[PDB]
Amino acid sequence: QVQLQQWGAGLLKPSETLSLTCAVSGASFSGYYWTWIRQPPGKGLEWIGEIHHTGNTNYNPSLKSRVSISVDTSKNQFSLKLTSVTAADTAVYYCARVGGYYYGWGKKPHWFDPWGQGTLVTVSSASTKGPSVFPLAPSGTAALGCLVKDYFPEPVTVSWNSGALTSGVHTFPAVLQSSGLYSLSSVVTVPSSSLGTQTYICNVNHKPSNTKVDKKVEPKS
Amino acid sequence: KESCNGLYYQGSCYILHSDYKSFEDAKANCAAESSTLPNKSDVLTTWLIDYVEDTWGSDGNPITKTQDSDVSQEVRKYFCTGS
Amino acid sequence: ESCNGLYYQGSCYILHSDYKSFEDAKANCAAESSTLPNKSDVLTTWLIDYVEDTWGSDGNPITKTTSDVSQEVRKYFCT
Amino acid sequence: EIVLTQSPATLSLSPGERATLSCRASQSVSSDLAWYQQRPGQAPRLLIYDASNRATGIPARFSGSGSGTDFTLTISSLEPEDFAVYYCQQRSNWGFTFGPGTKVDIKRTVAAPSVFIFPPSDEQLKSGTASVVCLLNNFYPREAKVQWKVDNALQSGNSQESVTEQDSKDSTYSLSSTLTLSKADYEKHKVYACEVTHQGLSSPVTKSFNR
Repeated sequence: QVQLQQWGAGLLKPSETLSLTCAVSGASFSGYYWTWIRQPPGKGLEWIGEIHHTGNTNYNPSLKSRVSISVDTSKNQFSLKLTSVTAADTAVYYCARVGGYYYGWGKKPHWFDPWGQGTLVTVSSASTKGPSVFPLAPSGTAALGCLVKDYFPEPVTVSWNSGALTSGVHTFPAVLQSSGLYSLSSVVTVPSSSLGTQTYICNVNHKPSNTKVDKKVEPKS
Repeated sequence: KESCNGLYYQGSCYILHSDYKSFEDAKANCAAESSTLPNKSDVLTTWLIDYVEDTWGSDGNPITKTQDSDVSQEVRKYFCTGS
Repeated sequence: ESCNGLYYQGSCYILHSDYKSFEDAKANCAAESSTLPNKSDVLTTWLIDYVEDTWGSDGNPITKTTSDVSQEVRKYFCT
Repeated sequence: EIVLTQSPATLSLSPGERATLSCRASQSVSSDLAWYQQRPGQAPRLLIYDASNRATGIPARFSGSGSGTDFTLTISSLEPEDFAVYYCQQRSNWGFTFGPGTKVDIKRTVAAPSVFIFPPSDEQLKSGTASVVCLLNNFYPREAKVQWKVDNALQSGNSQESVTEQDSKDSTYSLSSTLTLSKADYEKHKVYACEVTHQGLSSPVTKSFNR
């Protein structure tokens, strides 16, 4: 049963160098090629490079300018370096094994098994910051919500009326803005009748900055 | 006199199947060709060891010149020898 | 009878499983009065299942079809 | 470079149905093609290598076929655990590429999106930044185009979208688009419109407000 484990800096400023390391147990380290594959959040997968215990490396041509893969045979480990890290490099990086035992002669293995748990690397020059919560006031059924903008890092937990409102609530996944700060939208659909009677307050909790915000959303005039 | 497209040692012709299969699939595929996987003892001390190494043997394990072999979920190449 | 390897039309290819550079592999075949396989001689033959991804006489790995090889180490055949 | 394409982008099927995903290549890859299944928040898991062979312990309802430039993955009877994204893979020349992927959804009736628009609040507008939020609520299928129009001029490069996972109860989707602009540029226009194009709508619906 082959097992892989990854570690590395999960937060990098632009122009810095990415550094990840993958450790292997339960298999013949000098018997397979070992690859790195990155998946930008919400997009498809991209192969980065591969390495063998002999030191042979193959790199994706679109990344050969700034990709270096090293091997530590005495520790059953292999590392990845990505210089000049841009905002496009924000991705979940997996280390994997080429599942065919590389003989050194004949047809070459072409699949990936097993896969690592993955290490998220986020590219932003931003520091830890509390979230700014703004109200999305309601205009048949009405809709309202809260904009949790300009916070870092993840995550933020949003509830409604201290957890007393669950039906019709949609908390969207956070998006990483061009400023390097995350933004999130949490909305809820309520009957138009209840707008005059019920008080709606969204509770945004951001543990990394220790910020708890209770913003009341009130109808438009 | 010999149509053997592979390794011929003592009347036995080994033909390489470069597709990666499990041990049971490799054994069944050789059997479907009226052949068997190489015997580890038949090729261990021969020049064939540079080819049939790390491929499936008739004994159920990859043919090696020698940690905790978990070889029921592994897939390897194999040779079939027959007549 | 004396071919310890692959025999295709009078040519006997012997596998060297030690990883060497192109220059070292070429020198080793030369020391055995042999040469590296020709890519065109084995590309359209059954030998491609054996000599693929090993050193060719042209300085590049023998690959099916296709079209920095200076620090790489691979196995090789001498004939 | 060889490009892998997958069609359709989304397959809508009920549990127990037979899902057939296809993967095409720009040029021939022989049988050096693999399939993967990825659930939300997990690493991809190999299903089939050599385009035909099941991986170890992969249930027999998964089958693979094809060689050269056309490949298909087939699940004879869909399980609830099988509703995920399926990725196509290949190796050629000196490299590995992936297909765009195909998400297998839960089939339901076509539901039109409920479109709402929220002008920026006064608290944020004082801070020099304006964020107009457009909400598409409880629609199906997931394909929906959201376009921002400021005084009828199509916006580009100043909006971000977020789509929820398929809902547990009604199997619908929701989308939120945030149009972030400066306070100055916000005050240089009056009409702000969110235009939604969807299968369940007879015409593109526009929600507008005046500053």
